[PDB]
Amino acid sequence: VFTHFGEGFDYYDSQLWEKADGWGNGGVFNCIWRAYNIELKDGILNLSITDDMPSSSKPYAGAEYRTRDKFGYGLYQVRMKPAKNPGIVSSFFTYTGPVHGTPWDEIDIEFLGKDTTKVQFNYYTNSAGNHEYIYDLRFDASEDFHIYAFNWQPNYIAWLVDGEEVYRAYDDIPVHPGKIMLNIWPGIGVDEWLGAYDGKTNLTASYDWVAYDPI
Ligand SMILES: [Ca+2]
Repeated sequence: VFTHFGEGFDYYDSQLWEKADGWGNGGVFNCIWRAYNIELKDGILNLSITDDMPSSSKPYAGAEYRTRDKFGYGLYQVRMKPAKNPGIVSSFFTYTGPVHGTPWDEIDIEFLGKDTTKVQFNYYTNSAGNHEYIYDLRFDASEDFHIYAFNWQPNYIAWLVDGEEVYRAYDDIPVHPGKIMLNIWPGIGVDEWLGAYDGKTNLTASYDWVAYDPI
């Protein structure tokens, strides 16, 4: 049963959100997620990359903040300001995966820190990705908060920036409802895509609010 969802990041409510803590995604993600790199202050969600704890398997600690609940077709909106640095990604995306008994379906707004005048849109449907599209913003997303969105329908996904649609994709669209997830992370083995990360300290992607409306 999907219903309006609104989140202002005023307070952490463990029934609604989950601070990812003590696992990483592996592969190209060169960090473990730490609940301590999530901060809610003055109504802004701050997700940071820092140096990880001494006994971590990775050099860096990221943050990922994720809804308890899952969401279906409709309009997903974020008001956010990604981080700028080579070799990192600041994200708003939906995700479900084999662990939850479904195919890996996911829809992505990724800000490649190497160049925050661009956004990357992408989606995975039954694990099949390779739908990358880089949209030129003609502003620097790292300097101010802006509103990014996708409207996910059975037959397409539309992405939008500051209220206007800028890209639509038709091919093999995701099916299974997913959690909303926000993250920031440094990459490894992907110098071509992200640039090399340079260990620059205390990068923060900030998020003013998120909304979902079943339409
Ligand atoms: Ca807010």
